[PDB]
Amino acid sequence: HFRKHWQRRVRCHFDQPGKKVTRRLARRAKAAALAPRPVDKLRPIVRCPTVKYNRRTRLGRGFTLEELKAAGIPRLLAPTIGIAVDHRRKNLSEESLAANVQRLKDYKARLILFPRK
Amino acid sequence: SEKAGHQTSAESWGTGRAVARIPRVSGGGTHRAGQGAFGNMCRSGRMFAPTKIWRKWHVKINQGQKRFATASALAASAVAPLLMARGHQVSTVPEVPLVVDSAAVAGDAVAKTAAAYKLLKAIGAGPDVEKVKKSKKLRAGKGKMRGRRHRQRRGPLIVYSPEHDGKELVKGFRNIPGVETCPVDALNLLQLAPGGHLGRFIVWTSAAIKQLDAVYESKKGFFLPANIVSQADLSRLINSTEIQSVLRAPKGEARTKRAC
Amino acid sequence: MKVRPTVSSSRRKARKAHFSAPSSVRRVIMSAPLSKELREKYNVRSIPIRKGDEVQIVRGAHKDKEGKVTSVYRLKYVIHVERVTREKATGQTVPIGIHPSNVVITKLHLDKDRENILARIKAGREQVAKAKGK
Amino acid sequence: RELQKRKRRSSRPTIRMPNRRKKALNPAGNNIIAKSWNKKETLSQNYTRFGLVAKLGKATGGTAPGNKALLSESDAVPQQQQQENHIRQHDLELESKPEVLRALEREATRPVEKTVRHQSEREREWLQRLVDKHGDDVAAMARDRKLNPYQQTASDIKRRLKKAGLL
RNA sequence: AAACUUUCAACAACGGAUCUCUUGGUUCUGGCAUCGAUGAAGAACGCAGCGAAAUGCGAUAAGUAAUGUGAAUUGCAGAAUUCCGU
RNA sequence: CCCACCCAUACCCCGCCCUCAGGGUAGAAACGAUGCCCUGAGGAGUAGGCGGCCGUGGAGGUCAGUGACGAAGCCUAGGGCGUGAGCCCGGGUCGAACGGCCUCUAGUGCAGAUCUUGGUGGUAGUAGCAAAUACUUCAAUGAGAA
RNA sequence: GGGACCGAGGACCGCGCUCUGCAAGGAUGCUGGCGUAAUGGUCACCAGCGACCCGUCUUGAAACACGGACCAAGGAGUCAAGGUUUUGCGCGAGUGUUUGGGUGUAAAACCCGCACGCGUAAAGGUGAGAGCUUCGGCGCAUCAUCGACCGAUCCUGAUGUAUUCGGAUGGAUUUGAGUAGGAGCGUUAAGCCUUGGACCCGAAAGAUGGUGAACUAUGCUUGAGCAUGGGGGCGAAAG
RNA sequence: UUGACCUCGGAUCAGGUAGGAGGACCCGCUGAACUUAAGCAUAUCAAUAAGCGGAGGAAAAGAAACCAACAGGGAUUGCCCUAGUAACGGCGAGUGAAGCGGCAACAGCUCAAAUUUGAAAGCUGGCUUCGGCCCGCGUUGUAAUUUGGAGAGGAUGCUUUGGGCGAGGCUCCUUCUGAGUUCCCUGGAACGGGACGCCACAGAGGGUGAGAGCCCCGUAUAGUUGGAAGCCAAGCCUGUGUAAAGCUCCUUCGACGAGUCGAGUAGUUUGGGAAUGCUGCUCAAAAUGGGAGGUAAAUUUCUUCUAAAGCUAAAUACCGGCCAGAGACCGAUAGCGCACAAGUAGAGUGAUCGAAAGAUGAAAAGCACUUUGAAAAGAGGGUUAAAUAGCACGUGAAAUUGUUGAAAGGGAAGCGCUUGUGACCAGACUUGCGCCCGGCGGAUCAUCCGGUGUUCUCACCGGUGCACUCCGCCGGGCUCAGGCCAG
Repeated sequence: HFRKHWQRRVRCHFDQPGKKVTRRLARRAKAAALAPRPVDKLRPIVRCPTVKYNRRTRLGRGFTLEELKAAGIPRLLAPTIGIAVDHRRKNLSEESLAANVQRLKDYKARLILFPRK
Repeated sequence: SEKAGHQTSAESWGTGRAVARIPRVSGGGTHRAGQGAFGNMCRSGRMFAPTKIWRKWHVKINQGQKRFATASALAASAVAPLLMARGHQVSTVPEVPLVVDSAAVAGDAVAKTAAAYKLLKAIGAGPDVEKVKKSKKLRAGKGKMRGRRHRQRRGPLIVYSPEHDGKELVKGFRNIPGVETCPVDALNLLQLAPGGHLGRFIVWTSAAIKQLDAVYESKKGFFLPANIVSQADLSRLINSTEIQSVLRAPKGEARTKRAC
Repeated sequence: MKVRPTVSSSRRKARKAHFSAPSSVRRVIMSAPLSKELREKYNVRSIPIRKGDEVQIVRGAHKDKEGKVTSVYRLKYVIHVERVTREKATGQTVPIGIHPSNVVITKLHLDKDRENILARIKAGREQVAKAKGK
Repeated sequence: RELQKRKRRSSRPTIRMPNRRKKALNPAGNNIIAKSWNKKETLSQNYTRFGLVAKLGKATGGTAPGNKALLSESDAVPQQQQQENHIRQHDLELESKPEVLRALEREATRPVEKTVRHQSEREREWLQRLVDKHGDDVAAMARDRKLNPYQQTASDIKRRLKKAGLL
């Protein structure tokens, strides 16, 4: 499959050790700004779509509105305390709901909050 | 450069004139004009098969084979003949694994470089740190012009425990020529077998010998390999009472007398 | 060995910088050790040379020859010393070049900036000795 | 290329750019994290000392040993077991350890300032005029039109009276 | 017998190979984001005692102001110009 | 028809080299079992196939390697080693670095390509004084001064 | 009896004989000569015999054709991706750390969380046969011969059937890359194949975008253009 | 007659802006041939190169008219895998995705559709005593409120605030911070060799008259002096208006983008005739609407999103810009065309084409002075360690050439084998051991003494002596073994 000019469009990766240093420095640079906070926001536990991966389970994008209200976290506060929020996702079953309001309840137990001023 | 030898406007003179059909540059007012171009035969041309970035520079080696090779280099370092076959002046140390007390290396005790020198002389590493100092020699060849100006030997490799000794010992040994420092969790084959030759002189510490069982247990996907030979002394296999009792009588001698 | 990334271990960049240096940083390169008496009094090891410095040549074919600096030629990294000269073919006596690293300064040419140089080296040398001692 | 050869031959000096970064790598200030952050240990190593979590996702690789940073029902209700329609909207009513974590807990639990808002001077005059006519009858005060131009319910007036100390 | 030609050796030429060198190139990686009608990039004309197939500068013309350093520049002429000093 | 003589890389005996084959070699050998010893047979060669070995640039280890009391290079009607590619030494020159071994690596080995670039010949002090340019000298055109 | 060429091996061991030692599994004894030269090397020259162009490329033939003035330096099967065969190596029904994360003495080394690629998974007789043996016999791998089971289609046509559906049982003179007690994954090295400039040099063409298109007269059209492609000029080829 | 409003113009009126460069990477437009298919036209080449337009430090994309058929996922982008699979194919050449999954990075929003109508609450300019005054825009709509997994309005009760200074800290530049020029030898010169030291969080690198950790610059580490601009910020002054904000509840409401979908047709393009997408032409929509899927399952049952308006960091690219660090790279016919006067010199009408050329010495000490004579030249003499290093300059190969010496030859000779002669060069076994006698001296001798180290029975020193023993040395005597070639 070398019918076209593959010479002009070949990309090597000698920056693979150098990009890893930059990526680890970006995580250190981010943690200097958000010094007591974790680097990454909290994400929900969701089930993979297809029949091939139904039995597996991964992290989603953000918590549903019903999950936040059941846990006791107000919607407009959640992005400001490290909880990602997805308005598109729906619950559609009690098993998806109960797994995530356990996760948010477990987040609140391990969370320490500091007053505003 | 991908454009080396291609920055010319040369056309062949064809079958007309009595010249070799090699592309010759146009123009008529310069010494360049009329000269051959665009060929490996030609001065200021392009070389055959120009070197490319996408040559295979790095080699993938299986992790099991890397840990096998590290296990063999560690075992060869516990053998006293293999130390002196590797060029180490090892005739003064009183035990060939040479485990030093961690209380003599832990913390600020070796953090000064003068104190690190005194410890090596006491335990018997003195001839080895003097061997590398006296072997300072300019490099034979054109690598001098490329940042590689001197060649010296290798000295003892100090192996320590970062959990129980700290990293202050690294700074004390850093200036002493030849001697190298390596944690017990991150052993390196390029340091254990320099040049592919086995038998590095290693100055262990007492905290590292305790950890050596643990670090080789924690390696997942790998176990200490079983040898295909249990008794590697072949003279014991052959000159044993059990083997020699069953043999046939010798059919001849080592030298055979000429019959006719 | 070198640690800081701004430092370069290139022979090419070092040789370019030495031989294409400005005269301000040629002055620091063109520096000489002080005598044993001057070391034990100013607590200073090495200062750059200026014109008025009485000096003593301790390396080369003109060893153990003492004199005053006549010229600090920074373009060829040369100092000139009184009565250290050779004759041309014509008989005209020309100064002989000694590098500043081949001489030891016996007497300084002291002005206000020179005492400030000597104070700053003594302040740093005293500070680290105190920091190492206690 | 042809630009770079001009600067090699020119007498103009090279302009050496200092090694600057858009984002600082190490935290600074007088707070708890900045006064206990080690310059030479990683993010995971520093948060392990603090007792805090750095990454909330799942592990993308093997971590070093010692790291703690990268981590009766009548109606059939799947939420009854996880219990403990209006909620507080601005804060969260919440319930051997490292020194940094114990120091941060003293910052969280530290008592705060109330900073009570006050009624404006004309607002007190509007309310005092209402007491001076109707006394404590909140129904007539809401139903009054001259002294209550912006027509407010008795429930709003009663709250403003109780704040101003006029019952 | 001279000469002429050939081979070899010593010495002397021609030529610039070989060895050594390298303020050059090539390739990789990293930090950063900045030309122009407030006249850019480029093209000329000029400015130094002897100067270019250089470099700097613009009638304030191998430069002025300001800050720092602290005693030069240098191929030759030449400067009562500056050394406890804006 | 008879007798005697001459010589092939052929045949016979001997020596030596190599290949192949058979045998021996451990309570180890009077030599790296990848060693050593004994015996036999065989030896042409294009395309082609396989094995070993020599040499060049650079990299890791090593020789406690060589070197301004002279490294590398080069020259040489000298002493050697190898079947060979090659390797060592002497004499002269010269003036700053270089080599042996085990591995690694490659822009790695030339008599040709009407090969490339450079340098230099015969033709030949010949054909020639045509173009081309080198130096000297001479004319004019326009200015001067003695 | 006369002569020539040769002396391999290196304690003893054997076969023997004419047995106090021999000519019997390979040369010792005695005498002489040798450092102002024993014995070699290089160059030059004479002499006897032999041969007297190299690389390519054809031929029954090179006595064909091509290349060669000389010397120095340069100069041509390489590197990627993908197949395949064999050797070495690790692990093994599994194997592959290196997209990425952690860590570091910082492009090295060391560590691995979930996936993913490929693969595996979703016991018969007889006779030979290496090896062993209580000498009675066991019998690897592999081959051959008859069996066993899975699927297929055919006919035979059970309990049954929704009453028009069924395939059970019995056989095939059939099939498969069928099963019958795994062998693969990763890597290093070598050879071959495909595609890239593809061992090095060498067409005529085609396309894209630009630069130039000298002079003369006349006529036509809307200062410019067109034409007489006219009149002159350049090149070609016939020794 | 006057004065509006609209529309179109003038002005060397005031305030602004665009052009050009660069273009490695980025976004559009336009668009070719050779080649392959051993011929060639569909196809490939290639949605490439050339041409045109437009940006930035990134750009572009981007918060579903999405993927899916699930127990569901949930903006965009990039890596691995999917996978040389699906799909389309003169079914030849070949071309060639995507969803799922593991990662990297993560961030959400602004309008139009409403009546502020109990008060255009908004904004550009000008004059300004900087404090607040005028003109104009604008109702053909500028603020606030809202943007469909929403919202509005009431009611009810809890929960939230706003400005200004600002010590100090981070980033980056700067100042200073270790130790031999100790003795001897070679050398023109120690930076080499030998002896004795010292520093080392510094034995990276460069210079210095030859290989320098300690002669010089630097290098390592924490500090330390001064400064620049951004950002953060302990605290400290003030706040305020019946001002704004979030949730709850509901006998009240809830507006969502048109010459756009779509139908036919032509061109283009894609793996993709629900056209895969786009564009042109003709016609031209809807509101329990529209789009894309799923399904033989018995009728289009169900599933999932809302198009025709807009913004937005990060993970990604990078032959260019400002710098910086590197290398199993090249080493002056190499490496960029250019290590140096290099896009220079030179050529062409022009577009364009485009070279050759590095090295004295440690230091010019770059040859004074005498004497030839017309010269880029000699002979003396001098500098230098060296001038057979003299700006023709490190070393200085071969082709080729001259002089001197030997020998040969007359269309010879050259190469192979074998002697001979001459010239030059070399120089054979490196040439030793063993006994006896006398003397001298040390020991490993002495059951001598003392000490040290050790592997704990072996070594080494110091002092004693010559009864024995053994080594040497000196002076005599004797014997043996010796390399090669002949007979």
